[PDB]
Amino acid sequence: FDEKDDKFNSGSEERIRVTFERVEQMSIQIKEVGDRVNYIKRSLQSLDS
Amino acid sequence: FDEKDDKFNSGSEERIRVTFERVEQMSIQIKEVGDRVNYIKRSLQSLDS
Repeated sequence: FDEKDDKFNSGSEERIRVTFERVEQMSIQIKEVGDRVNYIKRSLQSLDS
Repeated sequence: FDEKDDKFNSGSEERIRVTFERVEQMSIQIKEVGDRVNYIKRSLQSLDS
């Protein structure tokens, strides 16, 4: 059962699948941070005086 | 027609394709945020006094 994860993990089709699920969630997080960077640049950096 | 998206989605060639389109627009967003982080570090953090 340990060696059974030579196929189900560490295959081409699973590593493509997990990065597809990692990048999909990841792009959402950058879009949130990229809107949060634009929020900090708008609110805080204009109000530095 | 639901099971028809076992092939067109969830194939190796489509999951590679979408991450290719996700990472391409993703790197643009990091380049924008990475220039926006350098902009906040330049303008705001030097003007903290």
